[PDB]
Amino acid sequence: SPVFQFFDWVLRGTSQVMFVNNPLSGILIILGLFIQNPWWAISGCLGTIMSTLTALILSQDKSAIAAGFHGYNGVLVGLLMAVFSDKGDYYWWLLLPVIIMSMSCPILSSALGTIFSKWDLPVFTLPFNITVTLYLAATGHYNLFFPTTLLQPASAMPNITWSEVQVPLLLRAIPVGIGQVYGCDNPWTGGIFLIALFISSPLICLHAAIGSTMGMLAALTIATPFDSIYFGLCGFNSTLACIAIGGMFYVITWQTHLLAIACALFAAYLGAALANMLSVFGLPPCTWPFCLSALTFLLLTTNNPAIYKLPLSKVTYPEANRIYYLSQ
Amino acid sequence: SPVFQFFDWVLRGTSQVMFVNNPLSGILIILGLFIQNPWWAISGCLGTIMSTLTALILSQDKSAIAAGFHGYNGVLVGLLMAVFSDKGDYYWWLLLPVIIMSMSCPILSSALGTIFSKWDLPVFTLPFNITVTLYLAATGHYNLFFPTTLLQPASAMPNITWSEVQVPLLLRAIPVGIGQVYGCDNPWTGGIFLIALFISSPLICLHAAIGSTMGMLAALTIATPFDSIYFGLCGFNSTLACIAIGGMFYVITWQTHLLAIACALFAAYLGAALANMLSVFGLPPCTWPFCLSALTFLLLTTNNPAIYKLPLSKVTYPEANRIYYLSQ
Amino acid sequence: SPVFQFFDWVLRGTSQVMFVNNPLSGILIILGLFIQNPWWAISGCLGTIMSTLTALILSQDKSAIAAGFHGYNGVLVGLLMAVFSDKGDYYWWLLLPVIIMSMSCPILSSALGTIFSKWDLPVFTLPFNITVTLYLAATGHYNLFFPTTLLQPASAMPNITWSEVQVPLLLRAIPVGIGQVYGCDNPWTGGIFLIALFISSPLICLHAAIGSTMGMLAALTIATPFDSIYFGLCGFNSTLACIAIGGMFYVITWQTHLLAIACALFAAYLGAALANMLSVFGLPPCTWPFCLSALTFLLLTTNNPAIYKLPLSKVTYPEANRIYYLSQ
Ligand SMILES: CC(=O)c1ccc(C(=O)Nc2cccc(NS(=O)(=O)c3ccccc3)c2)o1
Ligand SMILES: CC(=O)c1ccc(C(=O)Nc2cccc(NS(=O)(=O)c3ccccc3)c2)o1
Ligand SMILES: CC(=O)c1ccc(C(=O)Nc2cccc(NS(=O)(=O)c3ccccc3)c2)o1
Ligand SMILES: CC(=O)c1ccc(C(=O)Nc2cccc(NS(=O)(=O)c3ccccc3)c2)o1
Ligand SMILES: CC(=O)c1ccc(C(=O)Nc2cccc(NS(=O)(=O)c3ccccc3)c2)o1
Ligand SMILES: CC(=O)c1ccc(C(=O)Nc2cccc(NS(=O)(=O)c3ccccc3)c2)o1
Repeated sequence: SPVFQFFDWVLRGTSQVMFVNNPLSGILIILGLFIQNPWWAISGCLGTIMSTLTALILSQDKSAIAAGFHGYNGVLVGLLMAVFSDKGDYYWWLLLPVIIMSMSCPILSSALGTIFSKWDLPVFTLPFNITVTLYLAATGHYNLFFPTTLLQPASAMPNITWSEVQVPLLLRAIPVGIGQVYGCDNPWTGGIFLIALFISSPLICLHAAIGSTMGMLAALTIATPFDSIYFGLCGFNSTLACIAIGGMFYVITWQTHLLAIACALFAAYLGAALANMLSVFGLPPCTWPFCLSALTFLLLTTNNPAIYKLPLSKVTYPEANRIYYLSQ
Repeated sequence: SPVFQFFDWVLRGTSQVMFVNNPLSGILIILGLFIQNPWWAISGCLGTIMSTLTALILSQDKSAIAAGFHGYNGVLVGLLMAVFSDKGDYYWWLLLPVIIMSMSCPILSSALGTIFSKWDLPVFTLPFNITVTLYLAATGHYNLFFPTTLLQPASAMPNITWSEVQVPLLLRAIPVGIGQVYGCDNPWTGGIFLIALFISSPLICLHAAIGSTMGMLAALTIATPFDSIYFGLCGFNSTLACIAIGGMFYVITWQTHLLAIACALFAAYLGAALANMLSVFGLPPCTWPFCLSALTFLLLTTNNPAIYKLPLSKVTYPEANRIYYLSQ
Repeated sequence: SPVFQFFDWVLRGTSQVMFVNNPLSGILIILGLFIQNPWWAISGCLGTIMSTLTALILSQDKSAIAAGFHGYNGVLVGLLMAVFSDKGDYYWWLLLPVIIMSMSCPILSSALGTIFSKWDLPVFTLPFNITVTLYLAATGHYNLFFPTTLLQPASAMPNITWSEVQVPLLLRAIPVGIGQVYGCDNPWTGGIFLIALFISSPLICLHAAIGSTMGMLAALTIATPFDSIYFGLCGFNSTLACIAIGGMFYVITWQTHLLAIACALFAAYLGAALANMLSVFGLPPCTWPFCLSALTFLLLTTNNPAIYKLPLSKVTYPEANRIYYLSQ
């Protein structure tokens, strides 16, 4: 029956946000989202369903849809449209734009696909960034139908007293950091996401934890206010970069491990920079630093024989990549 | 005599703004411009003449100049320099910068030509955008020689009463929308431009009207203030995108018709977004959304056999493209 | 002994800022920097040393390192980090970020190298611009550890009285203009830099002087305040563009001479534009106009046989390029 295949496709698309291709992980992710806020989960599921349907209508490649590559952008756009909303919970009209902008994810992810194929690179999360920035800038806070929350550039020297830092929450910032990938801020959903990652491949989970820790440490060297670190907004760009560079697109080796740690640090600093720059327009920084940093560390060329870049036709998950590299 | 050939070249360059290659259409366009404001027409004609002469001096391709591809950027830069001016009518010194910046149109349109040729794409209007943004940002409002008018970001929630909407002007917004391509705002010049388009090819005229209507409708779903819609600033980016995607660069078919309508809607929303974003610097959004949207819908690849993309060496006008596709 | 070779490498890297490859020129540059401000020289030397060491560790091409192509970005990032600092002279903690960001110069200059090689173009100064913009935006003025100085957009109509212009300083603006390439503002260091350039190749020195004069003249046509022209900030982007286009990457001929002068003028106007635009974020414009203008005048294609573009594998310095072109 086609319907079961379709729902398998949407589950895989939901799972594919953190480079994991497994329906059980998708079920766990949906359970975590419903633990967080039901309205956000509804918006995300609607977004991914509509994105997959539009991709099917435009008749792109069959294997790509069957693997879920076309569904991991709808869930993010739905969740981030439901988060930055001033109307509150259960504002049904918000479901109208979610249908429209989701349709723009299959198109853009195809267009960039023609440009990046020359250098054999992936289209990481650029369509989601473009669509969400477009919508948030088009609506604005002073809108009569879909108002947005306020972001404003800093105006005075922050007040920090180092005698009040609390180690408990500083350590706690890791699960919240890994949970903030989907926009959630509860420790429980962070733990559930960690379990869902670990079910499929341990290496991804370990690298996500290391990246979150790197992001949290990197923000204490420029005197970031403690509230941002506690909330976890300073460590959700590092995890994705660390996962992408560490084991997936490079064959795993200790040199690539160090390179991934460097990627996490660079992503964190670029994230701070873009967060301060984009605050003038009133827009938030969302997965721009990860895209730029991951793209700039996959174009580097070295003569060291241990840093091997896999072709895009074979990347499945780190252990399989290792065995494939060793076999031939 | 060379002089007659030269004036034929400038007339074709003037006509080429709306993808039409015919001297009679150019005469009609000039008549409309002189109906609007004589000073603006003088500036535009000077710009196109200087741009064509510079292109001839740099010795680019002969056929391109003879077809007018090098003259459709000077007229726009001249008109938009004459529009955003605070000194008033008949400020002769303004003719000095117009000579200089026009010379920068043949250069840029060549440079981008080397980059885009890899993927076989056109350089739609990027040189005009780059030059005008450069000039407007360099001068600024607080200038002692060439001051500019004021644009400022919104600061308070707009006041809209839906009981005062007037259907007459809302319907009227279509001819003004098609006339705003050259910067004019009079219904009479809009009608004249429509006639000039219809003389050469009916399909272009029909698609321009449909695109203008789409742009006008798309702005009522985000509560745009009525003055902008009445003035026609919300429907001059959609017409160009609809014309470009509908019949010119794709073989005409109902699938491409729907794709062109989608292009118009996407261009309108991106136009709103860029208009709100660029207001911080004090610059207006001018033909950026059309360029980006048209470029992002010519790189899409599909397996449907009815969406055929013509090579750039054969695009003449939609009926000829249809007959050429059917013949072989 | 390897150590002597290493110090030769860092000297060549220091010299390679103005397209000159000679240790004696490097010694002269260091002498000028130490004449200006010892702290700035310390920061620059540390930056170039760390950049060269990182490039060696990443194991890039051997000839490129031996020629100094990897050391001309560290000195600039060190100098510009030492200039825009509010803490004052001898703030030792500033040496910590200088070590980190310098390590990001070998990486980026490699990544862009894979993209630009398709069209056979160089990576002029983009890594330095990216790194410095990232750091300055990330820290900001309202920072608790590394505060920056303040740049603010203009708010009122400037006051200029043409009866007070002083020809002495207007003529003086040329050596200061050529000296502001490294961030110094003293006439003596400008003269020393001019001598250092002249020792290796007269053509580079002459073109630098012509470019500085062009930049100084171009700023009096838009009523720039006199303080900026006196300080020399209006003529350090033109010199680099004139040197790059005039003799290095094109075979020297009078047509290319005129083209280089045009490049200087275009770079100056784009510099004014970017300076006014980037002031909203609080960042300064640093070698962006030179990069963009030089890149856009190396992609132009003409049928004139006298405008010949050399391959990147043979560019050494203008006289050698001339003799090589004539020989075959
Ligand atoms: C969230 C995130 O960062 C992420 C998850 C998966 C990916 C990804 O990029 N996978 C992938 C794997 C192999 C090949 C390609 N090729 S592609 O050009 O990007 C392409 C995109 C669309 C449809 C067809 C192909 C993509 O990014
Ligand atoms: C993966 C992705 O794209 C994503 C999901 C969620 C986010 C995100 O949350 N971005 C962000 C970054 C900075 C500030 C804000 N919001 S804030 O009002 O300024 C604020 C700052 C401090 C503490 C409370 C709230 C949001 O990004
Ligand atoms: C206003 C507008 O959007 C418009 C009108 C005409 C065009 C256009 O793009 N025509 C065209 C038709 C076929 C081939 C190319 N090739 S090109 O690279 O763009 C190129 C530009 C310069 C001189 C030589 C060639 C261009 O855009
Ligand atoms: C084809 C092209 O490039 C072009 C020609 C003319 C325009 C144009 O008009 N852009 C634009 C867009 C938004 C606002 C303004 N001007 S305004 O002062 O803010 C204002 C807004 C509302 C009603 C009155 C005036 C101008 O673009
Ligand atoms: C000071 C300044 O503006 C400047 C910029 C570039 C040069 C220069 O001399 N570039 C050059 C000369 C020959 C070959 C290449 N090739 S490259 O791909 O860009 C490449 C960059 C990195 C390391 C290896 C090679 C670059 O001077
Ligand atoms: C090669 C390079 O990267 C470089 C070296 C030096 C600079 C540079 O100096 N840029 C710059 C440009 C504009 C303004 C400012 N600073 S300012 O505070 O606004 C100011 C304005 C008026 C008089 C004094 C100082 C700095 O760039």
